[PDB]
Amino acid sequence: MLAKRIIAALIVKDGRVVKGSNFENLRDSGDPVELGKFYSEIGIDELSFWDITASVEKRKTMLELVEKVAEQIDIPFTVGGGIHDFETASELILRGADKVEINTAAVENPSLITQIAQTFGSQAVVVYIAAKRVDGEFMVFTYSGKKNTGILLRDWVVEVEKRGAGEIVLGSIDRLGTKSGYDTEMIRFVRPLTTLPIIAHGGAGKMEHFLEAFLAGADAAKANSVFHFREIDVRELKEYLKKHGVNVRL
Repeated sequence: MLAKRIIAALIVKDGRVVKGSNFENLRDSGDPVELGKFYSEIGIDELSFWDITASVEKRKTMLELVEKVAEQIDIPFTVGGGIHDFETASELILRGADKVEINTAAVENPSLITQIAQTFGSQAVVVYIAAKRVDGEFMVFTYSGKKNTGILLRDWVVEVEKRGAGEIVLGSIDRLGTKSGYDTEMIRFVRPLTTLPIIAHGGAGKMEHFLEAFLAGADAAKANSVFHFREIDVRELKEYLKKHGVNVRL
């Protein structure tokens, strides 16, 4: 096992952190660049930016975001979504992003994974897999949970690795937003199907959820509002995890 990673996820729109931040020490607590800079200073391992701008502004806003973030931070960052083709992924990586996160366009064109990997390496290619239980099967969902693709999680995972992806963000639509814990059953289901790093996403509410997700086989854990609304202190979380046997970077 490589050291576990703790990832702060920021939802951004029109250059702003959606829903903001409770950090009163910051000049603009809704500024994604200063928010991410703060995170890198207090021990977050990577950032993840997820843009929900509506084009015509999207493309320019996302490039501008990555340009500004890369000015200010030293730690790895990922950008997504609405990433639909190689040209879009490529400009974002070139402008400063370490990795891109793709979901819907990867499901609809799995060779998109391979096109990007062929130029930027597998490590630059994160596949976000959103899944949910449907009649007792884990099914893959696209379009921000709007579409049941009818594809089994089991099959998609294996395919994603085969096409050349470097990491899988495993999102549980069953736990997303709930603060009730990571979907450790989903993680344990995926763990033996792939040699790729698995990032848990969806469900974080307290520090113990992270320990549970790492026991399940996650390589990393991503969270949003528990960090921004300061329900979990990043330093406390890492101390907590190290205390209980987790190999985290301190």
